[PDB]
Amino acid sequence: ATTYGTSTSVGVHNAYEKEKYRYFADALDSGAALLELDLWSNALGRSWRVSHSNPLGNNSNCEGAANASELRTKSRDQDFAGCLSDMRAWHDAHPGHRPILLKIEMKDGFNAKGGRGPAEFDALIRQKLGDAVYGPGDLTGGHATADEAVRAGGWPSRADLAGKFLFELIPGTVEEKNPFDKLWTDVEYAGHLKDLAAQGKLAQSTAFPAVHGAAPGDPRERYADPALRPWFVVFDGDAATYLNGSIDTSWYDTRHYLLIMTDAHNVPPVIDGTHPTEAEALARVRQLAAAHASFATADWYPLPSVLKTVVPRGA
Ligand SMILES: [Cl-]
Repeated sequence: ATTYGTSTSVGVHNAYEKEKYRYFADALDSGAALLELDLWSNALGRSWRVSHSNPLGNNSNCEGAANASELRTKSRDQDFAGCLSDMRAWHDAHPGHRPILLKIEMKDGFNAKGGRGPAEFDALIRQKLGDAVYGPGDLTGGHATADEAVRAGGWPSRADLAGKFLFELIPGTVEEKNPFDKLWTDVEYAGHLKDLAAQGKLAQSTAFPAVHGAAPGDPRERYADPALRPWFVVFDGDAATYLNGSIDTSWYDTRHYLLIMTDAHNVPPVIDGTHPTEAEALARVRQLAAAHASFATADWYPLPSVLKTVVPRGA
């Protein structure tokens, strides 16, 4: 049987977009293993916005359903709390559902000073999803760090993660463009986990920060503070880059780290990001699995059968 660390599965980028999925419920029902959401924390006023582009209100397929009977009924363009409500409603209506990873790009990083930092992020997810989350506290157990835990014992079996949501955080594109040196999402959230762990409060955490940007060796060497490094057990980078010869991807599989490969369609020879043939997409997923991906992501909403695919990771 596979574990969350020994399988390869498929994700949909920007799954909150109405053009892909009329309602977020449709994204949840797609069978995809990974659904990506773009969040903004530094817009004015309350709420985490959900939007591809600079937000004006929100632009999303989330409806803030109160229960499953309300799915596919309400006005959309709801915020992050709205998406989380859809998830809870859908969750309750699908006992034992496949585990789903919500990949969160914090477009503009966190906004601690405005009440939208790591702690508030966790608190909101706890409020909306409660026991349905498998977070760093769950993986880490009695171990000193997430890294120690995952290397020694790996992830639970996929069967055991039935009915669970997981969260991945990456830094955002706007964040990468800041002329100043405000801490990025990755270091900020990893530091939050480190501080929680030191305080004996890792249980209240809700998300795994990822190292974003494919790189050779141990990508966590990019962080000057070695104390932050063992809180990163997820890595997220360009598929073609991972396959270009410069990176030993077996390293991730050996250590049971999750490896998300983005723009899976751009691996040569390129295939369509949205409407490839089923055969093309499946071959691509198998290729990336052999290359030790945990997830292959693209825009393949027209191919739910492919989105549902789960195969052995590596060999
Ligand atoms: Cl594992």
